[PDB]
Amino acid sequence: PRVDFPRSRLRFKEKLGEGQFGEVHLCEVDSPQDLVSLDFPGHPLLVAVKILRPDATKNARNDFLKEVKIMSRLKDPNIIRLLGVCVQDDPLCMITDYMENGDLNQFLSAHQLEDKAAEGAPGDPTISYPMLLHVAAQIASGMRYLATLNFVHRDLATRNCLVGENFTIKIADFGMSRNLYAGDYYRVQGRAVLPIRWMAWECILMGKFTTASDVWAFGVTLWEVLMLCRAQPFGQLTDEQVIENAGEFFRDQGRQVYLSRPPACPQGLYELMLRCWSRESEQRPPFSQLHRFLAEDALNTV
Ligand SMILES: O=C(Cc1cccc(C#Cc2cccnc2)c1)Nc1cccc(C(F)(F)F)c1
Repeated sequence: PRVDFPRSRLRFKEKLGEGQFGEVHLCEVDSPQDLVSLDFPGHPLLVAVKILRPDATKNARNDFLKEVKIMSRLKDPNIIRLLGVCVQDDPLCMITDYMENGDLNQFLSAHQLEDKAAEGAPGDPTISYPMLLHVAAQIASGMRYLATLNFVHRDLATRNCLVGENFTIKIADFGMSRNLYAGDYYRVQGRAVLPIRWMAWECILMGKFTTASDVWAFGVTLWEVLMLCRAQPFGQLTDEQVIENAGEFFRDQGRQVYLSRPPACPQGLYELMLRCWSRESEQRPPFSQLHRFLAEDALNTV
């Protein structure tokens, strides 16, 4: 915010990822204790530091400074936060918590649903159905916070969520240029890149994102979680078929198709997903209600 983090205290250790106007490195802080405040909570402390890419242009710099401004709006346990910045002079940095379990798509991909609940040792690559709910509830809480600020994410998906120790989830936004998730985006020259498989029908037709389209994307993201990210949404359809599907929602003649129920997903939970994909934006559930259902109702056996 007002005072720059001491850049001299960072020791860079490895690359975590690379985006459109910046890249993220793991760093160590030699003495973490004397930097502590309310904005700044083995023996070395690890942080993740985003910096400008080496091919940095004036345009990338501008995008970096705006990113700092945008992220400064956001303070919530389940939204990524800036511990510190270096923007008074070069090189420019954004410092955040190191989330050691990486993005949620890669994390869930490496796990399997538990055969029998709580029968395994710590560390085994298994995850329980209640943990999936807990993961989902956290994303919903993060989205509830964003909705109160009238802040529209525009690209919610597991690939933009981070996983910390003890399964804390934080929503982030890594942009749309990563090689790893290129199949998730539909590109046309001179047009905005679009994650159509997560997009409400009205966005595909009008390109207008709202809190209600964020709810639709949360429905798809929840589907991802319950699939343990084993398949792409609408995976057996082409991009063009997925775009045509939005036209079918528009004409409203009952020919639109939906994501199928995941194996780990009970029918009651799947009805919630379907409500997120309601044709009319007003009928999609608010995040406060999505969170309530995921934190509580979903624990019912009746
Ligand atoms: O998330 C970003 C980009 C960004 C910036 C600084 C650090 C990191 C990281 C990291 C990392 C990676 C692996 C392990 N641990 C940490 C990511 N921007 C952004 C822009 C607008 C809105 C939002 C939000 F909050 F609404 F989602 C987020």
